[PDB]
Amino acid sequence: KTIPTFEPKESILKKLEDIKPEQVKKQTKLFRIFEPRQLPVYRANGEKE
Amino acid sequence: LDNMRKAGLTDIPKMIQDWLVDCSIEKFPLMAKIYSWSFHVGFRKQKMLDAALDQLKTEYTEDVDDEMYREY
Repeated sequence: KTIPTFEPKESILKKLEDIKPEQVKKQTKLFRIFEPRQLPVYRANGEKE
Repeated sequence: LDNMRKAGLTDIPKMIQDWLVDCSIEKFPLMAKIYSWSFHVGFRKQKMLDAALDQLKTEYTEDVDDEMYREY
């Protein structure tokens, strides 16, 4: 019998003694956004070096 | 009462039919008497299976509310 699947939201709780304090962040790699890259280059008149 | 007659009952529809003209409570104990004459005919000791299938018939649908079940 295919019973339907009623899922509440259930709002998962704790109590104060069971609140874990924190875990400190030690740093990983240096958080880059940019990187270098070789590209070709083209002298004026358009042609290439 | 039509089902009652279709089963083969004549006098007891008549007692239930002639009472409705007044619907009085003084003649009414007859009904109560009748309501007890039904349970002195016996048990319907049928099989465990077919008696369960009076209960084990299900029609479950994905068309009911959710506003209702969540409040429930």
